Amino acid sequence: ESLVAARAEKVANLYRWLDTDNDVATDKYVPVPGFERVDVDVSDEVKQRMIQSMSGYIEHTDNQVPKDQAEALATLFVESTLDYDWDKRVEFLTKLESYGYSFEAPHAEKSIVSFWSGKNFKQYRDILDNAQTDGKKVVYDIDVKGNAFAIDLNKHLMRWGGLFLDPDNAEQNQLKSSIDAATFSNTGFWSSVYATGAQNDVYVIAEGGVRLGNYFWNVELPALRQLQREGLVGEIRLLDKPVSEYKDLPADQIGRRLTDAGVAVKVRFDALSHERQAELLADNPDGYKADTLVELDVKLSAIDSMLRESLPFYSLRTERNLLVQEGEEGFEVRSWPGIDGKSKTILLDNPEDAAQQKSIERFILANFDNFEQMPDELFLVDNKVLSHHDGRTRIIAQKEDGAWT
Amino acid sequence: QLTEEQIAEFKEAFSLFDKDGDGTITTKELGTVMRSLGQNPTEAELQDMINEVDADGNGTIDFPEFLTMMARKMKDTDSEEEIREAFRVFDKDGNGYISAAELRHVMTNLGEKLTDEEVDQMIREADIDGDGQVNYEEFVQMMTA
Ligand SMILES: [Ca+2]
Ligand SMILES: [Ca+2]
Ligand SMILES: [Ca+2]
Ligand SMILES: [Ca+2]
Repeated sequence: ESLVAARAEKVANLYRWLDTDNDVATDKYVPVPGFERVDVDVSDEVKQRMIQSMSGYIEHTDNQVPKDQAEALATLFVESTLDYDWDKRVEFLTKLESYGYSFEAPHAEKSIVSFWSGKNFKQYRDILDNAQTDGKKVVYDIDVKGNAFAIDLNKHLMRWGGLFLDPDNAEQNQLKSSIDAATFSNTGFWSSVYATGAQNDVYVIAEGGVRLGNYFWNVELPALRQLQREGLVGEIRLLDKPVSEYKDLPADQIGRRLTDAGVAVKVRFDALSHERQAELLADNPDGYKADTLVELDVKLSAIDSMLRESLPFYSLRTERNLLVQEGEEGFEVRSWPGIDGKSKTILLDNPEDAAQQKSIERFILANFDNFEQMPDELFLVDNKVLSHHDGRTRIIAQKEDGAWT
Repeated sequence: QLTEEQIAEFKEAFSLFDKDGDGTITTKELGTVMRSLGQNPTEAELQDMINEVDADGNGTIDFPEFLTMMARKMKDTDSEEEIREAFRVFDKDGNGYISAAELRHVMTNLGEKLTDEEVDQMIREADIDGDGQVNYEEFVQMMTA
């Protein structure tokens, strides 16, 4: 079987989930998050011009497509793109795969699938190459041939739009707008595709923190998240600091969580509260332009904080990677997301007592780094904490405060 | 500035983290202890705080020192407002109501250790009407409960 169709379906599941509220997915059309769809009916008049140009590109470029298929593939591309056919663009990728275009990271198991939505990508690429001790080499989307060749054809369509429809003509500009949006969602879909190849810990290069609405926010991170709650991806290491502050450091702690406090948030002025954009003329009327990025005094971490308060033992997930959940005779501790068999137990006199949950939550925080460190059975009874692994000990005694052994 | 309820909670939390029973934690455990009490400084704020309290260089923090640094923190921050602000960023037309799908995107992205189910229901009681639109003011006041 093809690998791409494998991740493609993953991607489709993700997209459908995000669509449960908007329910636009017609299961012949799967929507890309944050990419608006723009159908335009210019029949087969224009289509056969387009396909023949694309056909000619493929045929007169040095690439791994056999020239019998030069036009068969050109058809499949412009057709998957303009008609937003989920099935047809999966087939397109599958056809690329079948020619020798891998949609897999190049370096086998040593590949740290990484993502770069940044400006000074040059400097980061190698500070990260350099810090790798394991013999593992970072890879980016540009490093995978299948994705690369897909974007190449997708650019040709784009250019053909600008070069064969000049936008003064009113219906001509409408096809170009369609092309743009159609070719733009290809790059969105293909991005989720690449993200699903993520494994273990991943670096995200994002100088000056997060940008709401960028390919990371929209089609990269939500795939990474799903990968995470299937236990396939570990830490996501965001690098927002200037590349200077990641030297004299191991791969261990280059990058932090976008959830970590003092992570920057920036949004484009384009469609950033258009009427409120005007309101933002006060400091400089011609200070903020459509492409201008506005730093914001909001904290994404405030969202993660809220979560801690709403969800019992949430804070043990983030800082320790422990999913404890309401059990039968006590509490069940698992290694997050609690998908592997293994489980240990936690028992309190009054489990319904929120005060006592915090005592053992703090307790665990202070005592165990991971799930593997915990006794099979842990007890909070009568302001003393007891542990049975293979013998039995008591170690907590709360006479207004916590003393040990 | 600190109440009896708070110093005692801080005391419990602190003493669990002081493992050798001498009444001092280390420099690197500070942020952990604090975050367990619902106060998350930046890496920067947590260096200022650390450089001040560790002027002697012994990397030692008393409970008293701890009591001091936690008093200054909380003086500064408004949790309730800071969340409501964070959700505001996703109101493109103002009006206080962001979409239910948007709210699904926010939470799955900022829900570091959430799960699809946990998300799904969040959205369900996000707003109990059949409209897409969800109140974000309502949402926080619900989670703050
Ligand atoms: Ca000590
Ligand atoms: Ca000291
Ligand atoms: Ca609104
Ligand atoms: Ca509603």
